[PDB]
Order: sequence, then C-alpha cells, then structure tokens
Amino acid sequence: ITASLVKELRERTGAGMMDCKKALTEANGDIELAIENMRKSGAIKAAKKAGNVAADGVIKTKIDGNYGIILEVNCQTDFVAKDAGFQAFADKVLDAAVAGKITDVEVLKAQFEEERVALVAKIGENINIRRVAALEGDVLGSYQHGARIGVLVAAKGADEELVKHIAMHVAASKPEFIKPEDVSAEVVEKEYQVQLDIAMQSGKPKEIAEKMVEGRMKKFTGEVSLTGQPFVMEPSKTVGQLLKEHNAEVTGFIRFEVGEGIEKVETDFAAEVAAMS
Amino acid sequence: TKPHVNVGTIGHVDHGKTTLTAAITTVLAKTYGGSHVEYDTPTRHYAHVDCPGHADYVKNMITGAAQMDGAILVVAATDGPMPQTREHILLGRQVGVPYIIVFLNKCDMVDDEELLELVEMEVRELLSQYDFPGDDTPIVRGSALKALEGDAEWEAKILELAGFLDSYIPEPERAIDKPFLLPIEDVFSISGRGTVVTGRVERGIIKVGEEVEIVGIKETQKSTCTGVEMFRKLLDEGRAGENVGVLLRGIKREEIERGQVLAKPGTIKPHTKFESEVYILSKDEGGRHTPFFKGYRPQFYFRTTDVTGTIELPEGVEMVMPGDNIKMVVTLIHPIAMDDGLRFAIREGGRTVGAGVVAKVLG
Ligand SMILES: Nc1nc2c(ncn2[C@@H]2O[C@H](COP(=O)(O)OP(=O)(O)NP(=O)(O)O)[C@@H](O)[C@H]2O)c(=O)[nH]1
Repeated sequence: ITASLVKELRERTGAGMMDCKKALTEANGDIELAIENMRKSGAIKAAKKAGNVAADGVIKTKIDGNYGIILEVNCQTDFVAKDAGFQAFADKVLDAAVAGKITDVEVLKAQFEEERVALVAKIGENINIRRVAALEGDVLGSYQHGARIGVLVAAKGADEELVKHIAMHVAASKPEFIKPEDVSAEVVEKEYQVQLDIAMQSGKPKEIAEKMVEGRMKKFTGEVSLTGQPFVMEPSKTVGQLLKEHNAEVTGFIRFEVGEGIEKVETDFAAEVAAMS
Repeated sequence: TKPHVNVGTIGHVDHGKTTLTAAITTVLAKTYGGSHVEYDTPTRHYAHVDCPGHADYVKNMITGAAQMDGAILVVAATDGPMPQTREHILLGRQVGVPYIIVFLNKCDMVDDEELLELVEMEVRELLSQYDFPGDDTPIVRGSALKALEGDAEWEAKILELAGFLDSYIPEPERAIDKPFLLPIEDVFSISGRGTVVTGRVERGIIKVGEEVEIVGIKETQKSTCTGVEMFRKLLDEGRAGENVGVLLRGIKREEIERGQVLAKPGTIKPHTKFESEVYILSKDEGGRHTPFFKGYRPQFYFRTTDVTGTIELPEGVEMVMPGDNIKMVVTLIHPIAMDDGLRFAIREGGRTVGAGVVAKVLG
C-alpha cells in the first residue's frame, strides 16, 4: 500500500484520504474491492449525517413534451449546492424522474439511494431527495429563479414568451389557485368569519363591518389566485386580463422554493466559540 | 493604536472552523493576554468572522460588514480537500480576498507523512487553479482540538498560524495614509476669499498650498488649496475623518457641484460603466415590494449624490426579486469618481432600495 495507490483510489472516488487508505489496506491493495468496501462504510457515514438539517440545495425543472417534472434536492450549505458533483446528481435524478414519469418521491429515493450515499460520503453533508411533482398540459413552460425557485406552468393557446412570463409571475407572487372561483366556499366562509371577527372587535358597527368584510373577500380570493393578481411585469393589469388579451388560458402551475417548511437554524458564531473557551 | 485586521475562516462544516477560532483566542490570550470574535497579537488586533454561506458572505460584504483582509482556509488533514473546497476558494476570488492562509486541521489523527504531503499538494493546486499563489501559500499543520485542550506541541501550531497572520497579511493601509480625497457636499463663495467646498475628508491629508483635482460629473479641473478650516477656524491641514471647508484658488462656485470629489492629482479618475456585486433589500428590510426587470432605471448614490444609471443583467437573468444578490453591469448617465471596491446605494425616488460594490471598472 503506497501513496500512489491511495492517490489513485481518491482520484476515482473522491473519498477522504484516510478513508481511502483504510479501505485499500483492508482490501490488501485491490482498488475495485476497496471501492466496494467503501459502499458499506459510506452507508453509515450517510446515516450519521441524516440528522443534520438540510435546508439549502436546488430546485430543478425539466419538460418533456406534455409532461414536466419539478424537483427539490437538499444539502446543508450553498457551497455544496453550487458544486458540480451535487449538480450532476440532481440532474441525474431529474432526468430519471422525467424518463420514467416518476412522481412518487419514495420510488425516486429508492432508485438513487446508493448513489446518494456515495455522494454524501465524499461531500460530507446530508443530502436528500426531498420532493418531486409532475405537471401535465398542452403547452408547458418553466422558469428557474437561480437554483432557489422553480416553476412549471401548463397553458392553452399561449406562446413560449407568454408562458415564461406567467411562470416568472408565479415565482414572484406565489398564487395557490388558478382563478378566484377555484377557492372553495368553505374556505371563503371561514375567512369571512375571521375578518368579521377582527372588524367587530375594532369597534366597527355590525352593519358597517359586514359590508367591509364583503369587500375584503373579493380582495382575498383575488390575492391567492393567479388570474386575480396584478401582473408583476405590468401591474396595471391582472394576469387574467393578460390571458384574455392573448386568448390564452392557464390550466396548471407548480412552484417549489428551496427549504420551504424547513425551520432555519439560527447560528451564533461568537457564542459557539465562547462556549468552547 | 495597533493595526486592525479583518480575517475569516472558510471550509467544510465538520473540519473544525469553530474549534480553530476557539483555539486561536485561547492560545493568544494565554500567551499575550487581552457576530464576530476578536483576538490580539503583540503587533495586531484581529476581527474574525465565519463564512458558512456563499450568498450570506456576499450580502454582508455589500451591506456594510467589513471585507476580509485575509482568509483562513480550514482543511481537515484526515479528509483533505472536499469537492466543495473549490467553491470555498472560488468565493475568495469572487470577493477578491487578497490573501489565503491554510490550516491543516486534525493532524493529530494522521500518522503517514507521505499522505500529509498529498493533502498539502492537492490544496496548493486547488489554490493555484483559482490564481492564488499555491506554491507560496503558508500551510500550517495543526490540531485545533489538542491545542484547545492545552497540549503544548499543538499550541505552538496555533502560534505559528498567528505568526503567518502577522507576516503574510500586509499591514492594512490607514485612511490617513491613502491619497487625499474629499466628497463634496456643499459649495459656497466668500467675497474677498474665494470658493469653499465642504465635506468630510475620506482619506489622506489636505494642506494649504497643495494642488487638487475636482473629479466627477463634469470635466476634471485642477486647483490649489488656499486654506483649510473647521467651524470658521483656519487649520494648517485637514485630515481623514475631519469635517472641513477647503478654500480653492481661482475656481468659481458655478464650476463645482455636489457629488464631485476633491483629490490628490492623478490618483482617481471619472467613469460611467462598471461591473458590480449588488444586493437588493427585502421588503422586511424596508425595500421594494415587487421585483424589477431589465429596463429598471434607478439612481446609484456615490458618496454624496445620485447618478441615474441603466443596468445589464447577467445572461439567463430576466428578473430581480427583493432580497436577491446579483452581478450587474451599470452604465451611469454621466461620469463619477470611482475605483474598484467603491460602495454605493441603489435608490428610487430618493429612497434606498439596495446597495452594491464596484467590482471592475469598464469605461
Ligand atoms: N482529533 C481532532 N478532532 C477535531 C479537531 N478539530 C475539531 N475536531 C472534531 O471535529 C468536529 C469539529 O467540530 P466543529 O465543526 O468545530 O464544530 P461544530 O460545527 O459544532 N461541529 P458539529 O456541529 O458537527 O459538532 C468535532 O467533533 C471536534 O471534536 C482537531 O484538531 N482534532
């Protein structure tokens, strides 16, 4: 076991220097066996990292005709999110999700678990295929706001530029409904009672409050729906007005943002250093 | 008053950045006495931050936080460089950190000498691939933990690291030692005397009888300082940090404008076009509520005045949201005195919505 051989194993796997020597030594110099052994060791290294909050990473999107996939792959730092190895992994997962039309993230996770483990073993951060979704439509378009936000939009009667602008709008304005009439009556009813309660305690007379809340309901459904929001590139019109102008229609959209619903860990460097002192 | 140096640690999340910083403070205190950490060597005072995130560091390097005079790259000797070590060094080149020192950590866990050399060689090559001088780079072989526990042999390595911070990072240049520059805020004419411009001396010293150039906005003009005063009291010289009035010979007050700069001749030039790193305030930080696009036409506030500019977004970028940080090429509608590293605010209607730093002057 020489420095050259250790250098070769590290060149092939990117594994830590000492992990490489240990693996080569137990394999008695066999590169291929050392590699196979590191698969076993790597699974436990990944397991130790699995508890680490992975709130950074990338959103990726890929369209294949009438089928589109949006994907979140997480890591711990944006340094790793920019890395070529991490990027190639997320891209590979994305490709497989599209080719096989895989929308069950557990199926996706299972297919790439060994590759994920090999990657975690060399990068040393928790990495996780977090979620995947498909969108289907007549015309599909995507928008990536860096690696942080991804959007798919399905549309009818809309050219490439229009679809792109709407996806950019969705990236910025985060609607959760296509049209205001899509908001269920139950949701509107609950929200009505919320606003009426707020209005009442503020001292507004019942008859005035009820009329004001009625106005707020039109505001509410317009604000959570795509067609009801002001177009971010020309806010003097709503997206709905924009679509009517182009004889077009939006049939679906999905917006992923990296780290949504993951509690951000608040770190204090000075304090953590002081503690160790 | 001893020189102030801003340093930072960068490296893998498990390779010992926090442990090292704790060891540094402990060993330096044990030897010399005495969100950032501070520690002292006999000749220098250090301010030390961590760089856990790329975008996070760029944003702070823009929004005011001191720019590193040098960085300590922390690489565990057990692993050697990680794939993301490229990204750590790339950040350094991006923010233009001028010096990088390497601390090889956890050497208390690697026996083989020949493997340590392979780790060192890999590091030097990564450094050189991003145009840092890998062959000349100081690489300390240490153990942060063992040093922190009081092991004398490894405490010496912390002192060795401190020695390189002292010798390999050039003494930061005091403002008073830089070439004279004064951002002009107001201009008055005093019948009998002449023209006086007021401002706070940004750097250097202005003395009576010295030539100055008036740079920015209009054609550069030359003049001579015929007097310096503070609160209607004549000084012999104005120094960096002082609010003064500089009396000029020959120049009429219609020939000087707020936003222009007084400067030692030949030391600063006017420009209109530049590359920059820009940060846009979020809504919660009191910024814009909505994104902007390619035709955005804001004001760039340099020192004392707004200058309208148009922007070029990087290829692949058609939208900028509040809270984003991005690179952009700016073209001002008229020239302003500037050099690499000059900070500015981005404003609209007179309200600050962002900040930036000039990264590269183009025209
Ligand atoms: N043998 C050895 N171990 C070290 C050295 N420096 C750090 N370590 C160990 O490696 C880890 C580094 O921890 P560090 O990243 O500094 O702090 P941290 O960010 O809190 N790490 P974590 O959160 O994962 O515990 C710790 O488990 C520490 O005990 C060193 O010089 N030698």
